[PDB]
Amino acid sequence: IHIGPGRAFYT
Amino acid sequence: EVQLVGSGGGLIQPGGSLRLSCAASDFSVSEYYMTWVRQAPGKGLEWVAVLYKDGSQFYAPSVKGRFIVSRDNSKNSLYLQMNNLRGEDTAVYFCARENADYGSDYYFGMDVWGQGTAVAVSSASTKGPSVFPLAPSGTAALGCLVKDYFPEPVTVSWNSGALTSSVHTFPAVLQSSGLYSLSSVVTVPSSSLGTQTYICNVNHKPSNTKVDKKAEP
Amino acid sequence: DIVMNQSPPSLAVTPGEPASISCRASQSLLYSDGHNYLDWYLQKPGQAPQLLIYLGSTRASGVPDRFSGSGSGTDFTLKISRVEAEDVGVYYCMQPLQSYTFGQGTKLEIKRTVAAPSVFIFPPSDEQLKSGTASVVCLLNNFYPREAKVQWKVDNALQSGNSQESVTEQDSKDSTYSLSSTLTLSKADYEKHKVYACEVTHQGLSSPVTKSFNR
Repeated sequence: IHIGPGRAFYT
Repeated sequence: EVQLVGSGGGLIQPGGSLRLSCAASDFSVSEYYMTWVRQAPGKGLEWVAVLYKDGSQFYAPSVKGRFIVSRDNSKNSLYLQMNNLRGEDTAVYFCARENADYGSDYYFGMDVWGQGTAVAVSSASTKGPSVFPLAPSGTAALGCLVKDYFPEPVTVSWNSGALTSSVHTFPAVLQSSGLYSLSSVVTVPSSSLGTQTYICNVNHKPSNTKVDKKAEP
Repeated sequence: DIVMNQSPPSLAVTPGEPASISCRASQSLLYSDGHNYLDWYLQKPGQAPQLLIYLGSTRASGVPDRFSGSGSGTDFTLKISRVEAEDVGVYYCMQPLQSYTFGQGTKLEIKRTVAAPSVFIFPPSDEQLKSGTASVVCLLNNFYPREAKVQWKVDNALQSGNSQESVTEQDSKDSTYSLSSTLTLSKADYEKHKVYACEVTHQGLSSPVTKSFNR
């Protein structure tokens, strides 16, 4: 669900 | 009290590796997103690494594949394994608790930060400081001279933290010798001169030196 | 690759006056969740950053009323309604949306009346002379503004490239500065003379000031 660092990369 | 206290760090030769520690209080490091933010000398704030409760890890491009964020559920600690260190890495490292779970909607900023531990990448060996007294004679001033050390930082206090107000510890100055040097001063009443013990406690972490000097008239 | 641009780098404010720092993002820190993801942090000199405002506009637990964050989309503004002497430090803005990036920072300075330095001069310690070096140290304590001339004169004859200074950060109680200048000599040269003097010019002094001693 965490594709990267930051809020913008949460599915 | 809720806090982060970090440790480790110090002087470390280029290429070498080094582990920064950081331990929580009154909350679980396994139950929050955690971040490592550094700050190069004089320069500003740079994010370095994040470890999500939701298992995962991601790194700033500048370091990725050299640093590692681990936690320890039993030791309640956050760790930053730093491998193959370039001079570009020497800075002050802050671990911080990002009080947020993107799972739910909520977010509450970098809630808690650590005091910040210093890392110095360098070829050169350590050197601990000479401490010398700055001696006085309404009100008067006395102090300590902390000469010829490396690397920064060095921590100065008076009467083991007791004496704070009227105290001024100056920024270190770079000497022609490659070695840092600073002075720390206090202004006190000329009357308590003849009757009050003024000792300054100099502590230079990476050289394992630790000095308490009695400044007197 | 979100980039933040802070304005201005520095600004001086009198306590009571309002201040206002600006942050400008490369993209919109507005997320589809109906929120603005931008923070404001204070880094008081030699401390860890402390949170002021999260979610663009929400002040954290403990932060004083006087701090308020506004803005939306890509333009943002931290505002202190009434500055205090202790609001001095560096203010950074951070976005936690695409990676984690910070503004260049903004140095807030306090304005206050002229304050003249009280001056102290320190002859080298016997302890240090027994090591072949001699440091003559000069203190300028609690003055404003920050600029000050410190001129060393040995046997009334001034030096050059011989001393070096260091200045404290602005104090958070009385918004003052303090200053250390250090005349470094060989033990050799130090014995060759008898009167050492420290001559400071500063805005709060009508005429210059000297403190000196004898071997």
